[PDB]
Amino acid sequence: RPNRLIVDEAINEDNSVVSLSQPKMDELQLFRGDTVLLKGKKRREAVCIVLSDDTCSDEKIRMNRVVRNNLRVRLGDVISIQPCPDVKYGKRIHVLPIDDTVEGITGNLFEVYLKPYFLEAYRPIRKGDIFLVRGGMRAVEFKVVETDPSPYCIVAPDTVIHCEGEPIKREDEEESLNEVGYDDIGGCRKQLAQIKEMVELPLRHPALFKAIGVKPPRGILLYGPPGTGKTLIARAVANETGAFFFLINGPEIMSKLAGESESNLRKAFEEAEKNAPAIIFIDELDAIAPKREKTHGEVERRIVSQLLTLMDGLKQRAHVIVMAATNRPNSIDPALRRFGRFDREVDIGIPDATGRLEILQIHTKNMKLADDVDLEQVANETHGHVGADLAALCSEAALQAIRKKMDLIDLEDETIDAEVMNSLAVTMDDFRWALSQSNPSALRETVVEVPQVTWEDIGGLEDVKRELQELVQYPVEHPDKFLKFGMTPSKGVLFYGPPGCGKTLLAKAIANECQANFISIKGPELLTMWFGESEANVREIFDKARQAAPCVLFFDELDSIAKARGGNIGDGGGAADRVINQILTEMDGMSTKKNVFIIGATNRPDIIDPAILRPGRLDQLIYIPLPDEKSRVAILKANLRKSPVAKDVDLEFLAKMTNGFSGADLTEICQRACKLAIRESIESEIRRERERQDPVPEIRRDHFEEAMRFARRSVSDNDIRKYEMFAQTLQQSRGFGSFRFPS
Amino acid sequence: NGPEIMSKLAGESESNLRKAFEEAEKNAPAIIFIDELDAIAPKREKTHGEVERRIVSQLLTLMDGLKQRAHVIVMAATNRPNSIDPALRRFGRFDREVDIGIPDATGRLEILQIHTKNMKLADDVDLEQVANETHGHVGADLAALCSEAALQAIRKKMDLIDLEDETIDAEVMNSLAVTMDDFRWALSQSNPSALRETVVEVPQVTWEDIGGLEDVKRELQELVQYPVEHPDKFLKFGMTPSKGVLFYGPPGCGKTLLAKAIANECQANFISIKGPELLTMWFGESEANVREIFDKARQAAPCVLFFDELDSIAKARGGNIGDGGGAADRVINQILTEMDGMSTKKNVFIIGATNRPDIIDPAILRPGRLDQLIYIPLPDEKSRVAILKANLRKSPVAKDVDLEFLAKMTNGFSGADLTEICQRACKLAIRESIESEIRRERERQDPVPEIRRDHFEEAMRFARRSVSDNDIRKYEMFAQTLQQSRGFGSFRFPS
Ligand SMILES: CN1CCC(NC(=O)OCC#Cc2c(F)cc(OCc3nnc(S[C@H]4C=CCCC4)n3-c3cccnc3)cc2F)CC1
Ligand SMILES: CN1CCC(NC(=O)OCC#Cc2c(F)cc(OCc3nnc(S[C@H]4C=CCCC4)n3-c3cccnc3)cc2F)CC1
Ligand SMILES: Nc1ncnc2c1ncn2[C@@H]1O[C@H](COP(=O)(O)OP(=O)(O)O)[C@@H](O)[C@H]1O
Ligand SMILES: Nc1ncnc2c1ncn2[C@@H]1O[C@H](COP(=O)(O)OP(=O)(O)O)[C@@H](O)[C@H]1O
Ligand SMILES: Nc1ncnc2c1ncn2[C@@H]1O[C@H](COP(=O)(O)OP(=O)(O)O)[C@@H](O)[C@H]1O
Repeated sequence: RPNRLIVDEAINEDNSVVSLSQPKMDELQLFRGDTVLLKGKKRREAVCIVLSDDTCSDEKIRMNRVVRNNLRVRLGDVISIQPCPDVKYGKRIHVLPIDDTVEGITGNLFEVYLKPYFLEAYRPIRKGDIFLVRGGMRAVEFKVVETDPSPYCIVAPDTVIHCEGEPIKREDEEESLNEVGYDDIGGCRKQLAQIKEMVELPLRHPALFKAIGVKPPRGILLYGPPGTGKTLIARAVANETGAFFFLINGPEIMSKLAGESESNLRKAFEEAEKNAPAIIFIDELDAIAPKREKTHGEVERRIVSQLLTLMDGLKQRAHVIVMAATNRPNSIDPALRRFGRFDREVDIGIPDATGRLEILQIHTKNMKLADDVDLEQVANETHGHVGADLAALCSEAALQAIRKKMDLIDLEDETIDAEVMNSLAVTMDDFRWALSQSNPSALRETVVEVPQVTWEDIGGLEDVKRELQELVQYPVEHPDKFLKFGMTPSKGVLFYGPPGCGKTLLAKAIANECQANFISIKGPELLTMWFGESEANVREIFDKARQAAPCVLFFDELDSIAKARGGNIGDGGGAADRVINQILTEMDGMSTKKNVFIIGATNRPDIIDPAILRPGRLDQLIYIPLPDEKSRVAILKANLRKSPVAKDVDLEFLAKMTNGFSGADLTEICQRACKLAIRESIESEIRRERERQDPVPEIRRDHFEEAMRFARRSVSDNDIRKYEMFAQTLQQSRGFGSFRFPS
Repeated sequence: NGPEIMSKLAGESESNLRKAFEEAEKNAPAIIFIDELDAIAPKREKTHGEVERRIVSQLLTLMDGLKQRAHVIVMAATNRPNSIDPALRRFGRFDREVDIGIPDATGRLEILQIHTKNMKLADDVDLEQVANETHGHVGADLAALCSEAALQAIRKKMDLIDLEDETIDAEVMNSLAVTMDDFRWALSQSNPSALRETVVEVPQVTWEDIGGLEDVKRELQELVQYPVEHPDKFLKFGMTPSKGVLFYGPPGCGKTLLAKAIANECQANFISIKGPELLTMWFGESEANVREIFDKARQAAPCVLFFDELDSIAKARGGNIGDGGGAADRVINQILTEMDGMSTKKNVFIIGATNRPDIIDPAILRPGRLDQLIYIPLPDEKSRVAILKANLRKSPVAKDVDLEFLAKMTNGFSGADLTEICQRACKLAIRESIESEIRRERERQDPVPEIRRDHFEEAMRFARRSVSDNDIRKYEMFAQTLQQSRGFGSFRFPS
């Protein structure tokens, strides 16, 4: 039937709202705000309000867990839409707390949860349907029980809502909504999409491999630092097939004396498959099956080497998936990751500045987060916090709001009523304290990110941005033309230009335009590998890129080692280096990998191994010049955009003065102006406090006059001419001007 | 198959292993595959338990018992040979090792063609393109890829047919045209985490891709191909032909291409050890890795080793001072030590390429080692025409490009520089073609199907001679140092 679509992940946390592709709406005979009735796979029906997001395809309709398992429809299945509303808003509608969600809760939970969720929204309700409302640090779901016999009803002023109490819990047909799903993972939407695409076919349709000859993914190996959310992701995926997955987590297996483990492990495989498709999560495979190279007892060696043989047995059929988990892949015995034994590794990795924001929003979603929580600010403030840490933080703050409210309410247990738990407005002061307490001791390792900088933050460089758009973006949006001519485009760039001029910013902005996984390897990170004589770590770095593709590597200060030598003498690399040589060795390898882009930035382009400028390696050198007057205007505007500035600052003059400022120097002028602005503003707020014992709400033209006096050109003209000299060495003309193939 | 044997508690394995030998021979000739012998019989040097030592050392005694008769074969398997206890590879105990090795650019194409053979591979699958695209994919990965593509064609068709199992009919499975877009996605997903190690290959380059060098190709045909197709004449005179060459010549002039083409003409297993690969061994103070490299050649024969930038270490020293090798080096010295050993191996040919022939251990030019120095000169005008034609052969070029003039300009371009001119012409061609396809898209909101004489006019303006005349004369000076004449001109044994 054409009145059907496929359910997909929600765009918003609110329930009762369903997104439809705007082109699909009219053909579906639905309009901008109509009531979208829904008929699920089972003999189960519900209703929602229409919405639209242009990212939705005509195939997809977005429904979150509150609506999906209300139709008993797993994610990715067919939902039928049957619009036919009545005009009779519900009368005497009713609901109960017949659920385990209200364990220990006291007070009039009806007043705090149900009444605002109903009257503030005036949303459509249908009897028999479970609905989740979050607040008071609890997610409480109730099963409607009366709506009048109408197929749908909308709560309104004449809807005299009702409530009653009973002890009966949810039915077997109802999903345990207190446990995770797809919407409970925020930091790794890319890897989550990879995993769900990778295992939607075996698990949703295990027969769909049973019959055809393709061999399904028999083993997935999630990995990433502990607390990254690996077990969360596996549990979220398995909550579509949670018949027997849960009992089969295997971190305890390795620790039962001798064969008691080997027996247990067997049973773990034996019982997981016994009913429905099932996921067998080998939690902390790093411990059960470590590299045999570093074992000192045959009993543990036999444990690991009969993990493999129980793995191989599952190659016969598709309904079972062995989703392992580990801190890093090279800590496990390579006897795994064979064809059929954990064939597909997946790096969950630490969340980025926007992944942590999504994690914080996911965890806070049941807390009354107040009206001053700058989530975006803490998300950048909490760099390095791996996954579960943002979960601890979101509790450390919440508790900081309880322990500072539990003095007012002197109760000895939370038989304190839910209404005052709803009053726990967890202000940003509490989160400020919690961050000060929180420690990112899970890990802080080379971080792969989708940087949030964009062209509007790269003032000037009008030519270079075009020259990089036609270099990173043309070969990935018209590869037909690159095959038609056999070009083999350049998988490399070297930004040579004065330091502090916008090379790293350009690389981040490029990675952002393509929405690619930027991986910055700063100067100290390379120089440390050279110092420790541990150039082998480079093999790890590039490997991360090989896993993070589509990536944009970036070796900031790629000439760091050559500068830290002088480039003239040394037993070692002469002109070359340990780590630069390893970088060449790995660039040659990754020249195959079409997805990853490699960028380097050299503020000393003459002093650097010329072997890196060879074709295939960072071949396309791009000059990043000192900004000219107009580009200096652009840079000043870019840096002042994020700060309040009086409406009479003459920036076109502030650019004229800066005869040759690098971009960093103009940023430093902006920062000196800000510092002098807080000086002049603090020294008038404290003056006001003394008076009582917004002076200036913005920086002004006055403050720049003392901000500029601390200014430089961070590159002498003897360096500007050094880069011009390197350009003319690498501009490569030799009097072919006016050359023409004669007619 | 015996991968499970090592993991059954104590004697339960030792009994099982015996039964494995006992029952394999019971009917007809039978192969006994000791899967992952790396694990069952590791080097006893790195064991910490007597029971595992006894497992490995009663693998040997069950091996020996099979020397009595021929019908049973014990085909072991291992990641690498030196990880197994040398108690194996004795006479009669795994006497014959065989390196399957990673597939080459045409091996991977054959693997892909084998695995795709049941998939409706559509009409736009550039198998040859993915075969080069998928470098480093070891065997079964191309099998996973060939599934990742196929599934990418199912999961994008299973929306149309909303069935819950493949009781979907075979007819619409035949309609799963796995387009090259699906394989493009699958390659982006696929990871060659099996291994990426020094790759032995039969290169697909040939003479037609080596523009010019008409003299050098003959001089190498009579040097690598005469001693292997007329060895009667080399024994008849007792010549002991040269198992070595050093290509000294300006960098980026066609030395590695010549070596690959030579290996291809003989259909030999080329093994390139690039400059960074030697320089890495010298940095890590792990010259012992060279013993591995040459060993690969000893297993991959008929081979053509190739030490690109054989003077890499000397350049990375300056060749004047150092505690270390003075004029010599760690890794160059190890290379000499192994060249002396491999001078026995008749099948393998050893080639080196030096763009800095003066700064390199002269001990490597000794007879038996890379003795026959061959000069790889900068292309002359006709050879530049040849190089330009060779590089533009694979790309569409308008039928009015005046290549015999584009050669005249490039008074001293190396081969790499002319290839860079070709690549700049291509880059400006996509620029001018993309900027008219997007223009067409804006119009509706094949401009030029080929590069043209127009684009080379902006492609050439970014050109070099990558060697100054002070380097051309440096190589001429090294040649006259190694041309070795001293006025025996007109010398004649008088009648
Ligand atoms: C003249 N002689 C003739 C014969 C022979 N020539 C031939 O016949 O070969 C044909 C080809 C090709 C081709 C390509 F080489 C790259 C492509 O695009 C992939 C891509 N995907 N993402 C990226 S980067 C991007 C990913 C997003 C996040 C950041 C980075 N790239 C990409 C981009 C830039 C450079 N490299 C790869 C497509 C092709 F079709 C040799 C020369
Ligand atoms: C003047 N005093 C008199 C007495 C004494 N002299 C004497 O009596 O010795 C006689 C001899 C010989 C001989 C030989 F020395 C090499 C041969 O061919 C093997 C071969 N097979 N493949 C190759 S390379 C090719 C394999 C294909 C893939 C790539 C590489 N080669 C080969 C080719 C070039 C150089 N070396 C070996 C045959 C012979 F008969 C000492 C001097
Ligand atoms: N990417 C993420 N998105 C949402 N929650 C996360 C994420 N990563 C970690 N968490 C939080 O961490 C906890 C899961 O930790 P767990 O998976 O048990 O440890 P590990 O990740 O090491 O297996 C959950 O409470 C979850 O809310
Ligand atoms: N072109 C530019 N436009 C705007 N800001 C710039 C520009 N170039 C540099 N900056 C400023 O300099 C800093 C980044 O310097 P960076 O580009 O990393 O220098 P380098 O790459 O030479 O180390 C940022 O704070 C940014 O505000
Ligand atoms: N004689 C030649 N004929 C055709 N192409 C050549 C020639 N010499 C070099 N090239 C080009 O140069 C590249 C190979 O350079 P290479 O021979 O490896 O230089 P080097 O051996 O000095 O490193 C190829 O892209 C090839 O197109």
